[PDB]
Amino acid sequence: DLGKKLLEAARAGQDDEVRILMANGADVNATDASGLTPLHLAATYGHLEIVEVLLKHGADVNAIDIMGSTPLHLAALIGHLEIVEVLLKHGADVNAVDTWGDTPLHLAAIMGHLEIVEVLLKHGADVNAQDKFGKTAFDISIDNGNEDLAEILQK
Amino acid sequence: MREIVHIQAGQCGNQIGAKFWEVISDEHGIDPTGSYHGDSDLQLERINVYYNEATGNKYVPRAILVDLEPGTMDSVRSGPFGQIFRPDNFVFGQSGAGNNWAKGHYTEGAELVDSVLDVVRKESESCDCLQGFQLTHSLGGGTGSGMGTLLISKIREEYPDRIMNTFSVMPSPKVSDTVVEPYNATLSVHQLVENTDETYCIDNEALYDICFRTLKLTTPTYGDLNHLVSATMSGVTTCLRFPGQLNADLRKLAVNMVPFPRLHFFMPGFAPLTSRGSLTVPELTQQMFDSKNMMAACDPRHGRYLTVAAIFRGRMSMKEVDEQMLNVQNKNSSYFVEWIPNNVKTAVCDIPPRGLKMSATFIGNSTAIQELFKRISEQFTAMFRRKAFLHWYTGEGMDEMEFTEAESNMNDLVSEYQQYQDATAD
Amino acid sequence: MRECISIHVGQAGVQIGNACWELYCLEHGIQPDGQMPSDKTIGGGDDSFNTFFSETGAGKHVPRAVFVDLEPTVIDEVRTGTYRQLFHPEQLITGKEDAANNYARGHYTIGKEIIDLVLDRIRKLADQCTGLQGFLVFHSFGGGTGSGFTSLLMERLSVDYGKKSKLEFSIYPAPQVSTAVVEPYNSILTTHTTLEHSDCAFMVDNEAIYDICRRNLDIERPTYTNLNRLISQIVSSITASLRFDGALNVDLTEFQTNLVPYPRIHFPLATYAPVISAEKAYHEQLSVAEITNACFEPANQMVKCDPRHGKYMACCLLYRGDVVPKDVNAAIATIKTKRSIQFVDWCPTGFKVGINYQPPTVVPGGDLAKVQRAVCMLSNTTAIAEAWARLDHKFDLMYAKRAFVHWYVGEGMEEGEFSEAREDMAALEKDYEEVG
Ligand SMILES: Nc1nc2c(ncn2[C@@H]2O[C@H](COP(=O)(O)OP(=O)(O)OP(=O)(O)O)[C@@H](O)[C@H]2O)c(=O)[nH]1
Ligand SMILES: Nc1nc2c(ncn2[C@@H]2O[C@H](COP(=O)(O)OP(=O)(O)OP(=O)(O)O)[C@@H](O)[C@H]2O)c(=O)[nH]1
Ligand SMILES: CCc1cc(/N=N\c2ccc(C)c(O)c2)cc(CC)c1OC
Ligand SMILES: [Ca+2]
Ligand SMILES: [Mg+2]
Ligand SMILES: [Mg+2]
Repeated sequence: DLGKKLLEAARAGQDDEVRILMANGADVNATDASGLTPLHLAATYGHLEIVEVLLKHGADVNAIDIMGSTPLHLAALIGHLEIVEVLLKHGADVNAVDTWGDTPLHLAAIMGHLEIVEVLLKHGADVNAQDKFGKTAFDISIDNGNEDLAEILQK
Repeated sequence: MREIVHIQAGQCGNQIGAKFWEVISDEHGIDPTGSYHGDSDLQLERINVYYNEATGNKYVPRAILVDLEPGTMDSVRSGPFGQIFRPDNFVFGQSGAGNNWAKGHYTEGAELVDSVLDVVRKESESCDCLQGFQLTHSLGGGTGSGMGTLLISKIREEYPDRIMNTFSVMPSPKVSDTVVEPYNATLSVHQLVENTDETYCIDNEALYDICFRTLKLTTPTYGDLNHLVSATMSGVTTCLRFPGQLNADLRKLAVNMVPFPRLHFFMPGFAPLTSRGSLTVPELTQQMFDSKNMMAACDPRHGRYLTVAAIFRGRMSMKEVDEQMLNVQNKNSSYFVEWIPNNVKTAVCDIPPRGLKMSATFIGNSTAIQELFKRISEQFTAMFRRKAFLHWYTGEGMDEMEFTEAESNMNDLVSEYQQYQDATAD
Repeated sequence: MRECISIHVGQAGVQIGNACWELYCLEHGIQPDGQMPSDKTIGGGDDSFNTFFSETGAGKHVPRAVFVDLEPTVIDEVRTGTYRQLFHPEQLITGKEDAANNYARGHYTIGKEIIDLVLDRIRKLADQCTGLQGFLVFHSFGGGTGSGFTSLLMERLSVDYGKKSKLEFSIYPAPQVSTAVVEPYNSILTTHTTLEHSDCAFMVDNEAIYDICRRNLDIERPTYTNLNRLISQIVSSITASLRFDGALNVDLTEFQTNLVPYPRIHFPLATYAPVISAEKAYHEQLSVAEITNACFEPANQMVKCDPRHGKYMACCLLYRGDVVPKDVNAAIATIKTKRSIQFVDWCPTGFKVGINYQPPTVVPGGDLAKVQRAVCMLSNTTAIAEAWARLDHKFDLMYAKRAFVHWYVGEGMEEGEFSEAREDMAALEKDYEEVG
């Protein structure tokens, strides 16, 4: 079953092996036990070329794992700016909500990825989106005294 | 209470550790070769606290230098006082920890820890009355964090009746945007709560904000940050190194600063804040308590002071000091827990640091430090909830439950701070 | 003659002891090397000052004194100072590690390492005595050594010298000069454990001495040296009866007889007058009536409290200098016609009077003007309970939250000893309220 192999190749950044497996019919939208797809794993580990190739061959840019995490959630969490932009250009839901009530903006804010915060805002990120405890991205900035982030969020 | 054995682990620990030795050497008249070259006998009365006196009237730091990465070595020796260190006290591995706490604590670090303790034994046996240990390290990396806390554990086991003191540098996205640092820091704080008596929280978030916003340095370097760290380190050790009205030592500081064993994380401050190349007693006093002057990114006015120690350096009216310190306590009496009477102590040293004629150093046990642990906990939780990069740790033998225990212990620490923030005498 | 041994414990005890023995030597005509010309009996004797000084055969007069500290810095200055040749070298005893402001370290762990050496050195002095009367113990309340090691020492002295009297000079803490936040703990801990073993304890409130130095001596920021020289003048006035001839408080037992009606309430209040700045050497010389009246002004008290809110159970007036007895009696008659002076209904309402006709001595380098007549009043008043109450309250604030208690539990002490000591203080305060 080439699904597991494509999931591992995407996580490991083996570009050439990703192309081969999709030539032999590998499921581009295969899921691991937790519901993560090749695109999830490539976006987590910063493999831009694999992100782009997957999106050009039928990957669901807005696929969700069992916790509601989309590839954009993870790229915004880990801080892969170009992957964030590629995912958005291919139709990523900028305001996707996971089981914790978090949007990509929440995660980039928590992790201090300020450039990604700006990109998400330019693409319509909801500054009023609340997590399960009622906090918006701005509340997180105010609560942790991140003046740089709070300035960006008030643009 | 005389000798302090200094340990510096990892890149950050050895970096700020080297600047520490450069600063106190200058303050004490020790030149890069180990010879004394000063003009005051006060520089020498308590020199034995940090220096071993060798044959030739040469003073040698009681300093042990540790890193799993050889690269940091050549950097220290090529430094100004790099040759002052005992060559035998360099204990350096071949493969770094790769910013992996697990490699530092369990695999790479465990292989080298025995070699490090061999050197700690030697130094310790050469002491008349060992006070304890002082470790410099970061919590966001793998060596200073993982192996540093491993070393603390082993040393507490061999020297259980000695004070363990740390200068722990907390990570911040503003300086190193590596997302596993909250993992490494939470796993370490878990270790520091149990195995250290006193920890100075040096927050890279605060250091960046000071340089960027206050000193207007558009792109702070590690040198800029470390300029503030070396100043803080010199201030908080002033009374160990210079003889004053008080025979201050590490245990007397712990006994009077730590009312509850786990709440031993101090918020340091310093005034005036200056850049690497560039004031009245009341100004010194207000700036010392100012949140802008804190080396931890927390507002003291959002919590309550359990205990506070202040150190004034320079030629100045001791009575003016006494009257300013009393003033700051009565006007802002709500920020000092009423159930610890007379919880602010002041010391004045005549010798000021380099480049300044008057300075003040602040050491607070404030409940506001929970803002720092909350910031780390929130980043830890954001990463951990998505299980990002966990095989890097379990691939070295850790259990997933080791992460939940650390997070649970850190959140308990936060709750303990909040409990005493809201407590009343009534 | 009957010998008295002085014991100084911890920094405050040692430094005040230096000041006192400096004063003693001047008062008796003894040089820093022990030589005393006015002594015609060389090699020994039975003079009154032999209570405090042994005598070698080479003319050397040696204090019957022991200095003990758990760290050496302070005592090292005695060993290298003006009086490095005065004391028995073996009676300057130092450890290498102090008690870290922790009563439990001074008493249980650190203190146990040196207690037996201290006792063996004390027995050495006691063995040179023909009739030891007891001990004078100097120490702070707030220090870990002054509190914890003193309590351990007093416990061992009671067992090893059951028949001998023990007097205390204890330095009561003041936030102005305080060193540690846990000093209320240490103060209550040592008081509880020392109460049964001490016969009479003269507390010295550092705040009261601080205020006298500022107001009377015009010293802006008093140092320990300023405080200690003023304290030594008061100690000297209290111990003068033991070192000179006289009819009042001639031995340690009489201190209890005259000042301590019951064993537990043995904390007399000392008041001293006149305290005049040495920069005013041409002051009006105060009369007996004037200096006697000043002993009832709270400003001249050695412990901050209001004797007008209390009752007297004993009153002893100790005069020095040009003091004619009839003028004392007239001055006392006046006092007895003051309704702010209320005695308990079961004690002799009179006053006990001693006069040493030698004018008081002032130390070179001191801040006190020389005066022709001075007085120290020793009274046992229930108002001293106010000082215990201040300490009890600071103790209660911290102990309610168990703040700092782990430092004591970790050094060989049970948590229950806190509540046991506090309850003992509760009983002491009711003892005072019942007499009041
Ligand atoms: N203030 C300050 N922080 C530093 C310095 N060097 C590294 N850091 C911080 O330390 C953290 C990374 O830990 P390091 O000390 O570099 O890593 P290590 O302890 O050597 O262990 P390895 O990652 O395996 O090399 C990050 O938060 C950095 O921002 C420094 O010189 N000054
Ligand atoms: N009057 C007076 N008080 C002193 C002096 N030295 C210290 N004190 C007071 O004593 C208390 C501290 O106790 P210390 O005697 O210094 O401590 P210690 O007995 O040496 O015990 P350690 O904790 O081991 O240092 C504080 O209240 C000080 O203000 C002194 O020379 N004169
Ligand atoms: C070198 C370590 C050190 C030790 C001290 N010892 N005792 C202290 C401390 C705090 C307080 C609240 C107290 O009451 C006593 C005091 C200071 C400065 C006053 C000090 O310098 C940081
Ligand atoms: Ca004789
Ligand atoms: Mg490194
Ligand atoms: Mg001491």
